[PDB]
Amino acid sequence: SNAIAVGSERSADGKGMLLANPHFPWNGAMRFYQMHLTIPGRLDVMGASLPGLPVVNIGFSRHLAWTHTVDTSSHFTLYRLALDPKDPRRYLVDGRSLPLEEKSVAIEVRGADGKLSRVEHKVYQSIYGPLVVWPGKLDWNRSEAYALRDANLENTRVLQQWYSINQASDVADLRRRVEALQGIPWVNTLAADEQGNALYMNQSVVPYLKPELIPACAIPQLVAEGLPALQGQDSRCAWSRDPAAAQAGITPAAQLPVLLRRDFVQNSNDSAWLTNPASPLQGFSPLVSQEKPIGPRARYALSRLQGKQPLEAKTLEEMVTANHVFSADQVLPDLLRLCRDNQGEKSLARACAALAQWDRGANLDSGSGFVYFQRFMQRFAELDGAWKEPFDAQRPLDTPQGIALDRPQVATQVRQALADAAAEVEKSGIPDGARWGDLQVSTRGQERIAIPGGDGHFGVYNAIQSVRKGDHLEVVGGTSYIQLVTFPEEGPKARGLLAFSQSSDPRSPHYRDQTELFSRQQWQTLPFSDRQIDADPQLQRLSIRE
Amino acid sequence: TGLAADIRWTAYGVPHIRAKDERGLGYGIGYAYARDNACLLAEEIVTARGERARYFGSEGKSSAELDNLPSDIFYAWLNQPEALQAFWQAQTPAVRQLLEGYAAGFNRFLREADGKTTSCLGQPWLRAIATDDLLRLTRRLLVEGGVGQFADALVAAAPPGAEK
Repeated sequence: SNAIAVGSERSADGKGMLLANPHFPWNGAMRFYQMHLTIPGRLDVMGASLPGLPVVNIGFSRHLAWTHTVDTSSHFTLYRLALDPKDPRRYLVDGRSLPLEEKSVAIEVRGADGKLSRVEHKVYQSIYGPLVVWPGKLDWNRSEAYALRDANLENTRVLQQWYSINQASDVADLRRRVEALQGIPWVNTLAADEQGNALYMNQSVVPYLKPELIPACAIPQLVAEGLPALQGQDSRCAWSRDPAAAQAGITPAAQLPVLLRRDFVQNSNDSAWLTNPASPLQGFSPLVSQEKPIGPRARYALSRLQGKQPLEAKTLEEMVTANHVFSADQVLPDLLRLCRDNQGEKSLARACAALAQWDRGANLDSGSGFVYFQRFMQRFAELDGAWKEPFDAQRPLDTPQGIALDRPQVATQVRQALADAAAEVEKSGIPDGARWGDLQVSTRGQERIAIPGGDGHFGVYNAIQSVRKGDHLEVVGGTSYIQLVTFPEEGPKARGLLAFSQSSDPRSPHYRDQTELFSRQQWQTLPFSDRQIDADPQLQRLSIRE
Repeated sequence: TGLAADIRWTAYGVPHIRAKDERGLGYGIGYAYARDNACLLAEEIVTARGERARYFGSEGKSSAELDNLPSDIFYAWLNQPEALQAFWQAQTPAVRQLLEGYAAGFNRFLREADGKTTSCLGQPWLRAIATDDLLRLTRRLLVEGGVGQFADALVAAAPPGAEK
């Protein structure tokens, strides 16, 4: 997901602006749905919601727009159990042997004969939660096992939380409402209001451990791998209880990152750290936010947002619709030099020509260079010390950069990676004349619609994930509900699309109508006022009661 | 009863629901959603109820790409009666009303559906929903940042045998 909130100091009109570009699945239980909800006099909110929820999840109202991105905070902890040396179904806490609890569930299964059979399954549970196994990493042997405590299992406030956000007036009110209830399960929140405030909040449900407990309570090797794992054999490693928290064992709102500014805030799924580099967010628990190198989407956004230039709605829209493959800018100049150094190398000819001709985009008409680039980067990511300038914490926006072709072993490995990538591309069943939009599609009935964008891991702000199906790359997730909101005098002006269209049903008039528009990158008005709604020539009305 | 909504649709089938209260608001939401996505919601409710294997057998997967039986075990464990009850009891009156309305509105569409926008018409798993089904969906979403990511891992967890 991407989000950018712009405040009065940078917006062209001196008022707030919000770009919402969540990246979510195109099918299933997390497929966005547009709607506008009104209880006249007390609720008037429009946006998109997730299946089965009678609230708006990402939206706007008269003076406010908000969105979410998936955060980097822990929302659970693993607990490594020390098993009773005499009994692998018992575990030790402060040296005392405790029994696992067993919960059986029964499931009905339809067989080959069409009849139901009953299957029973035993779920083992500790005081922390159920046991989990990842074969070869988190095993259950005679020495250890792993349990998982999910902080959101006790979060009964989630629906009330979005309903409250739906009633929020401005940025200040939204902050009070979120900090008061702490019902947000696993996302950041970013917002802008008419008055020109830009807000970032890493305000979600996060397991709490007091600072002094973390060094001894962590499983060092698992935490270094980004897994929130704690010592389950010590009672002192229980989540800390702070009476200021809305829920026992979670982090109080005052200890979670918030940034309120009048220029901009941004997030593309990295930690709170570089939300705005002019004011870094530091000093938080490793369970909350760490100073980790930012991904290429945030690096791209910051390269566009930094400075003193006015930010217009057009600026933010085009950051999505440009389909710039930002990861190319760290490596392609050197890759092209390598190509020119190897003009007598037949295994490289087609790859080098494609890379040279390529517009550095993931547009419909972007050439096969993008495909060669993707296969190359997959291999480049596996090479050791190939960066000319490795990541520099002092230069966190401009590093890593370049390929270290002046090191003979790197030059060799990079050329080999390019040759192997080329072999893989040419081994597939695509002509070099085919362009990106000929390959990446969304199927609608027996038809296919060409889809622009590319994987977020390649720094494409318009992130699109696709999987091989038949002869094409079928879109499975990414840019979904798009909302760009400004606040002119008449009322909020919202512009965007739902990329996969309102209906998942092929029979619907609304199965592919916005997908055609997404293909052409033609965003539309999201009508909110009665005037805007009444002006729509397609307007239909039904009143229902029982 | 006491359920009423006014729905306006603009271009691309975007609904604008107006009501005097939460029950009425949920009524409009559930009805509009069902018009567009009845089959989707029915399928995902089957998943959240842990009934995939019952309707579809063991060879199928959920839309999360989990095998049907492991998915069912996980959701039966997650959405036990006691857990749903406790969750419901902790809801504000306003939220309970939104959910009651939503179920009723979805069900209204199902009663009148003739296949115009519903491709799964006649399937045994396309059926009237309860507020508990919406709680099942909510809890499924809630754990997507936690134990839901370990669904296969939870199902796989068994004590060691006699092995060296």
